[PDB]
Amino acid sequence: SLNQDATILRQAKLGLSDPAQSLSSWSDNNDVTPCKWLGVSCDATSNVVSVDLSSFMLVGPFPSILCHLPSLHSLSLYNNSINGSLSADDFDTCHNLISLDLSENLLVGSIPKSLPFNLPNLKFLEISGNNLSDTIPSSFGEFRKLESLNLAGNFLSGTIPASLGNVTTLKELKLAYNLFSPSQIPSQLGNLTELQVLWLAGCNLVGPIPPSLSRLTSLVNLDLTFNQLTGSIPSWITQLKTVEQIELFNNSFSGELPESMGNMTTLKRFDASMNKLTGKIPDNLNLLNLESLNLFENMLEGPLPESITRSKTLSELKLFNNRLTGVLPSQLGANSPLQYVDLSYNRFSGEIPANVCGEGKLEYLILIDNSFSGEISNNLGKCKSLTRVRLSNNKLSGQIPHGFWGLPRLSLLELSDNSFTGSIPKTIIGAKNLSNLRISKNRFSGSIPNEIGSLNGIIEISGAENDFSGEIPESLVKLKQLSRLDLSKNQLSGEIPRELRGWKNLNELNLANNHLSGEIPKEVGILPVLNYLDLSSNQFSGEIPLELQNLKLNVLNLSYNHLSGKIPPLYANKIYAHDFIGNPGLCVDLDGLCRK
Ligand SMILES: *[C@@H]1O[C@H](CO)[C@@H](O[C@@H]2O[C@H](CO)[C@@H](O)[C@H](O)[C@H]2NC(C)=O)[C@H](O)[C@H]1NC(C)=O
Ligand SMILES: *[C@@H]1O[C@H](CO)[C@@H](O[C@@H]2O[C@H](CO)[C@@H](O)[C@H](O)[C@H]2NC(C)=O)[C@H](O)[C@H]1NC(C)=O
Ligand SMILES: *[C@@H]1O[C@H](CO)[C@@H](O[C@@H]2O[C@H](CO)[C@@H](O)[C@H](O)[C@H]2NC(C)=O)[C@H](O)[C@H]1NC(C)=O
Ligand SMILES: *[C@@H]1O[C@H](CO)[C@@H](O)[C@H](O)[C@H]1NC(C)=O
Ligand SMILES: *[C@@H]1O[C@H](CO)[C@@H](O)[C@H](O)[C@H]1NC(C)=O
Ligand SMILES: *[C@@H]1O[C@H](CO)[C@@H](O)[C@H](O)[C@H]1NC(C)=O
Ligand SMILES: [Mg+2]
Repeated sequence: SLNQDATILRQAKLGLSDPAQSLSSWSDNNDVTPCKWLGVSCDATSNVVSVDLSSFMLVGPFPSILCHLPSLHSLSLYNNSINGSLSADDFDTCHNLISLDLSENLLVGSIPKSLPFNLPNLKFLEISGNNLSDTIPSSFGEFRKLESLNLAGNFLSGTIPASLGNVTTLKELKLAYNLFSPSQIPSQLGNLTELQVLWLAGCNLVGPIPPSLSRLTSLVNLDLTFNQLTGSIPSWITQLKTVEQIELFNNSFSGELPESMGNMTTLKRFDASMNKLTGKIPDNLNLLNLESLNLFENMLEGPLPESITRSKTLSELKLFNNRLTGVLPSQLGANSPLQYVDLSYNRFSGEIPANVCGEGKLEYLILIDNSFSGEISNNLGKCKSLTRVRLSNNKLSGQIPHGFWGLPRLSLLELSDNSFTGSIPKTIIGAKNLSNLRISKNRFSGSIPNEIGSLNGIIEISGAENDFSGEIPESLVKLKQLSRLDLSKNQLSGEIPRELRGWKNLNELNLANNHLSGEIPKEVGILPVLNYLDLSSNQFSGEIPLELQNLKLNVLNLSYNHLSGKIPPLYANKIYAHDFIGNPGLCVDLDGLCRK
């Protein structure tokens, strides 16, 4: 009993390599009964009933010998390196198993056609995340007790077999992420009336969801993402009394959201993004359990209904790239833990809801390419959770809230192409995580504050087309990660600093159309990744440094300055000419004579 089982366990272990020594309890000082060995569970008569070797890093062929344990009912080899292929014989003796978990291993080759006959008592079968190939055997329809089947993430091909509809005990059917031929969802899956989980994402499915699936009245999670299903989202999903998740992202669904979607009180997550839906968001929403609503990249029209505010656990709202209109519900966010809000590329208007970050969890506020107007609320100035703000291409105006500039987790601050006014405050010093500052095409004024040069991670400062004045702060020149500096079309004055070697990552320097003066520093030419240099329309004077000829410039523009001497010889050709026009004192040396 303990004798027999210890020996069979040890036999099984001998056919495996165990480089992490996960099974050291099995062969160390024989004495401890096997019942207390790692991964081993016994019944009251001390017979092994369950072997669970999950995540033990074991290598080698399937350990068929474990099946010789007379009371073994559960075997898990989840997340190891069991390798080679499965044979008919591997499972000859495994007929007492109820639970078999071979997920996340290295198995290759076909599923044996004999598997159901050798494992007739199985309730749970998982072989997800391997490299299995060939078709799912039609023999699978012979299982009399199977409750859950997971073959997701293999290379299974052919088409999903119709005989699976015979397995009427199934509650979970997971086939996602295989290499099936393009085909419809088999009609016969409608016969699996107990199903709670149907996961056929990335299955090369075409055609409509079959009308027979309306018989799946117990569905909790329907996930058909990543296919080319067509026609309408059927209205019977709305009558599911226990539905929690509907995932239909990246299909070819057309028509409209069923009107009665509003009464799906149990729904937690709804995604129908990346389809061809038209019509409006259903109104009279009573989505009391909703956590996530994604409907981006469709052709939805009309407003976000006020009733979305009844969803007091809503955290994710992604509606971008539709034709949505009107003002947002003024209370949006006041009573929801909003974390990710992306309403970009629509036609929304009116003010940004003032309590969008009311519960202090908002991380992404993405509103690009709408017609939002008025001011950013001072409330937003205190939203310390914000990491990514994109408010560009709206009709916003006024001063930015003071603390907005120094929020401690803010990474991307994009405000471009609005009508914002004011100076950038010195409290920007607080924005320790700032990577990208994108503020071009506004009416900001004053001097660029010195403290921007303390923000060591900054990779982009983009501030073109404003009213900035004063000097370029010496501090910018020691931002070691700065990639893009664009301050074109302002009223900046003074000089460029001489010592620029701190700009080891600068790719673009654009300072065109300001009132800058002095000489172009020699060290511009020693910058190792500069490919864009625009200093046009300023008052730079003196000679063009010969070191510029080290650079490979996509853009070089020195036009409309007060430069003197000769053009560097590398640029003497007539094709480069427009790069230097409008410098009265400058000439080009060609054929033994200097020419304007
Ligand atoms: C698969 O198994 C390995 C252990 O063999 C797991 O890797 C360990 O996971 C924890 C993280 O929770 C780390 O502290 C260990 O350092 C990891 N070890 C190694 C070798 O990487 C891995 O988490 C398991 N995978 C799953 C999905 O559970
Ligand atoms: C299972 O298939 C995968 C995915 O094709 C193989 O994983 C690697 O695939 C990448 C590129 O697709 C290659 O650079 C490697 O050669 C593959 N990994 C290796 C050789 O370890 C994977 O090899 C397959 N596994 C088995 C056991 O055949
Ligand atoms: C170099 O920069 C100057 C501006 O400093 C460019 O000239 C402007 O070009 C636009 C056309 O897109 C006109 O609207 C402006 O009126 C021009 N400014 C002046 C002062 O004439 C010029 O095109 C750039 N040259 C190259 C080769 O890129
Ligand atoms: C199983 O993996 C080991 C070690 O990585 C290898 O030496 C052995 O030949 C593998 N077996 C098969 C059939 O690939
Ligand atoms: C199994 O399913 C096939 C295909 O739907 C069907 O024709 C066959 O009669 C079914 N057999 C059993 C035993 O249910
Ligand atoms: C959309 O799904 C298809 C499979 O139908 C996939 O090949 C494609 O890359 C996916 N695209 C996106 C953006 O998810
Ligand atoms: Mg910008």
